[PDB]
Amino acid sequence: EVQLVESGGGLVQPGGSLRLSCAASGFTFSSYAMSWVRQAPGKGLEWVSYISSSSSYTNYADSVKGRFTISRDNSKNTLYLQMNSLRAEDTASYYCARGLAGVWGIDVWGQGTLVTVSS
Amino acid sequence: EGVSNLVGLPNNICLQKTSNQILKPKLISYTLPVVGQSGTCITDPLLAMDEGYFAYSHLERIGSCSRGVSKQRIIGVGEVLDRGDEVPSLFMTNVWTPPNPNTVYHCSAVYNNEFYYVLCAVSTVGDPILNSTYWSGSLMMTRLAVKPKSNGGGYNQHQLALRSIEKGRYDKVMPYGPSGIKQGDTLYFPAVGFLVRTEFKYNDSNCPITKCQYSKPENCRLSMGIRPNSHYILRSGLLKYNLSDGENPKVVFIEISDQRLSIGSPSKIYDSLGQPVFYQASFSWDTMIKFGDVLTVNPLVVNWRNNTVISRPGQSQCPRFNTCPEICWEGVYNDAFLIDRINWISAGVFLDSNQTAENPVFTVFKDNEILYRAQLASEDTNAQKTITNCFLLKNKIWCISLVEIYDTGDNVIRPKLFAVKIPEQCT
Ligand SMILES: *[C@@H]1O[C@H](CO)[C@@H](O[C@@H]2O[C@H](CO)[C@@H](O[C@@H]3O[C@H](CO[C@H]4O[C@H](CO)[C@@H](O)[C@H](O)[C@@H]4O)[C@@H](O)[C@H](O[C@H]4O[C@H](CO)[C@@H](O)[C@H](O)[C@@H]4O)[C@@H]3O)[C@H](O)[C@H]2NC(C)=O)[C@H](O)[C@H]1NC(C)=O
Repeated sequence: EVQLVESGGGLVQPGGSLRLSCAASGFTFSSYAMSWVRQAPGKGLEWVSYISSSSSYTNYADSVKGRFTISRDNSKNTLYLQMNSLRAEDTASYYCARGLAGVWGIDVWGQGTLVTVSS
Repeated sequence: EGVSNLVGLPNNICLQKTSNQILKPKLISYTLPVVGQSGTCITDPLLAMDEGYFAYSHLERIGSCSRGVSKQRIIGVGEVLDRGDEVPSLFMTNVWTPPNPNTVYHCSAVYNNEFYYVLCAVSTVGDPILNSTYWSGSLMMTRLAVKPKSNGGGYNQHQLALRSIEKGRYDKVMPYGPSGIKQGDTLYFPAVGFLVRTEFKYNDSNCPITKCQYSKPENCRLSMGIRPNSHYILRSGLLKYNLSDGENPKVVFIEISDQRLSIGSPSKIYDSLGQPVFYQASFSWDTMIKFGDVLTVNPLVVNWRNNTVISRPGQSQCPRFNTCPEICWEGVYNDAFLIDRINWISAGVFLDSNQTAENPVFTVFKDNEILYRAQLASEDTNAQKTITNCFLLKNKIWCISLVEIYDTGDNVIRPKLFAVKIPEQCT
């Protein structure tokens, strides 16, 4: 049907980098949004990056402007969320899903990936 | 190709009453599996679809739902595309949040050329319809669009500041409606005016007192207000916005005709097969569905289709299938999109229970009959507000509905999306 896998790990020291990756099976990856969403333990969904089709518009979640940078690839289905200079307020789980944000979920979310910032 | 509105001659659909489970609604709102408590109750939904562009608005309140502090006011716009399986889905393209979430109430939406104008109300005293004798009266208008062209200026957030509202004989106007219509250079938002109760003209003769021996003849007069002893009555109608005239556009109000007049409630006017159809939510004694064809625009004449097979549930004081006047401002929003006008058929998500709102069902019904029903939830699932908008896929007809079902997986009333395919052939 539709498979969206979120790889990557956590348990990092405040201040550094992280190279997240995503997977896509089923729907066409070059024609859909496929944005990122963040879920903190105890909090709700927090949008962190939205990517459109072939680069025309990119919204970088002004709350965190220069810390994140999302990138898309139509040749190989993979959505990168390379993080730069992370902080302790980013300890949460990332999900690469169709649709920008809110409560709308196009397909099944999936397992996800855990990112921890401590020590 | 793509998602278009109802304009022309679509594929002929079944025109016979059948009950062999011909409808199969799917869900397009798979929510994240939240664990533990939620404390994120979602109230005040909004779903406006036009020309393949959809809008959404919801308020997240911490703790309870009636009395809870606001956290985030999300106003989103997006395109309507396919889900890879010939099923339409809502791809939201832009999301914005006002600075103060506890001041934005009762938004609207319309799409004229490339802007999804969201018309909300600014309130610093509470809720507009709840607090009417202390509300300022200022309105908020945001120009949301698709593909904001990041390498540009203010074409992602521009909030138009209304100069002044010119009311004919009203005091305060407020946009109360999910979706309106466009006519090139004139926007029409479904709204309601807070008219003075001591200056309203309604003779006590047009009241439907045919066979209402238990009812009282003086019930029609004291019914267009939120309370019997209220200073402001709700008069539904439209807000005309002329964005093509003057340096900065103005807003005027046009009231609904006196023909079958009721209290102001969340209304929606939508184009179909040509002309626009107007629906007013049954938040009054008239439990029957109130929708009809719009003849004129300036005086707002709307012929209401007398349908006596679909009603609205109440709170054990004004149940379904009730026609006589009764003082009860209790109801839920349950619209009905007109599919075909050669034979009057409308599809809407209603509640088949003459009790507390339960068991949402997608019903496609003709003038006086129930053609098709689809059960998308158990008889114990509770609902609060149902919005339904139909449109044209590649060649078929598909109806998207936002329903406030009780998500058993999260133990909270959560707005979920559903896509219903209109049966092409009965066989
Ligand atoms: C169920 O829903 C349908 C459609 O939605 C309703 O059908 C319409 O009902 C309205 C009711 O007002 C009708 O409007 C009236 O039609 C009368 C028909 O008169 C005929 O005969 C005269 C003879 O001279 C002709 O001139 C005329 O053209 C017709 O052929 C009109 O006479 C009425 O006008 C008079 O009354 C109005 C009342 O306000 C006055 O203002 C006028 O000045 C005039 O004195 C009026 O126009 C309408 O025609 C119906 N349409 C159809 C297609 O039938 C049903 O009524 C509704 N069911 C119920 C129970 O309400």
